[PDB]
Amino acid sequence: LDEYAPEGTEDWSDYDEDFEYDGLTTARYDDHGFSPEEEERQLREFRDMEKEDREFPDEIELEPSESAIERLKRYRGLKNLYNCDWQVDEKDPSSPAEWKRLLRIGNYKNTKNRIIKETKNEAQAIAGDRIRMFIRFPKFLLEKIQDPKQLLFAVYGLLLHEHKNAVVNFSLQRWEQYDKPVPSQEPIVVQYGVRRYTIQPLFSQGSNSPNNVHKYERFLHPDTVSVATCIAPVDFTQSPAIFFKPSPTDAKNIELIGHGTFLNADHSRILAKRAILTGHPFRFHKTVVTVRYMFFRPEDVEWFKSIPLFTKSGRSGFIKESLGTHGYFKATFDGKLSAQDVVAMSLYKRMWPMPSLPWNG
Repeated sequence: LDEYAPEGTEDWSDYDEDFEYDGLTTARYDDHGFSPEEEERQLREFRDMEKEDREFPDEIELEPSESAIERLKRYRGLKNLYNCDWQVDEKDPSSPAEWKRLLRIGNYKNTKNRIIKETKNEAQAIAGDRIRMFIRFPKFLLEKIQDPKQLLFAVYGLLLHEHKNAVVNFSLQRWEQYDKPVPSQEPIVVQYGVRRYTIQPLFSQGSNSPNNVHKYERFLHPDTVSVATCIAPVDFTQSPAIFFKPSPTDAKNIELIGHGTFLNADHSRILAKRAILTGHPFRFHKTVVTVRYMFFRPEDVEWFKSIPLFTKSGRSGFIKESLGTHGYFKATFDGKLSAQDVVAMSLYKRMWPMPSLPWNG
């Protein structure tokens, strides 16, 4: 009866990447480079920020007093999200310690099927039987037990290793006739199988990746089915999963945000915190474009030399040198860009799931 098995400590013993970002002169691109009022205000702010995210995906506004290097130091500068060699077993202070303490199952489907036929073979009692169970049980949970003839008391069995936390991925479909937003960091009560757990799930798109790297969605996509990544006890039956929030304001104490099914119990799924820097190209020549309002120090431009530029018209490019001392810099682009286009910079960060707790009442 432990969520974190002692065997999880001896499984993930080989620390591969222990990279220190403090001893870096350039960005990490060495692979390819050189009470009701508070709730109302919070709901309004979340809706406005979701609308801003829909209009502008991941843009960050930089300040003249803001230093880009110190606040953007841990980010990376990879050119392609689905081709780069991301690693899952990196050591990071932002990672939870219980990432060390997880059960790492290799293949979900084969292990799940093996456990299902094991439960076929090792069933001591056959279905449909009048059976007496003596169960170990604490004293305090006795004093909220009611009589079974007035309220249903059902007993549900658990498979092998279902009590143990692991990184799990859920299907997430937006339930109809709620236009209300939901971020990827708020707690949400999730009922799967029979068990209810409070889960703060990371939202991602279910597009397949060769390196199993997926974009972290800040909010739920209102149109397409997303994938919710979290740390939770596993289910080996692929049970449908339901998602809600308890608020006693309604007659029902349920606001039902979504529905779905248990997709996978896989630890290889990481998420990418993407940070975008957007701005207007100042001046245009035949080959060299002088770009304005990226940074405010030329040494920031030097630190951002290797990471490529991209333009929302669909055109890649690179930097050449810092023109002025206010962030003006020369750059080379694939095509000819006007003043109505937006030049932008992409930075990427590792994102880890968070642990979950059971829900009662």
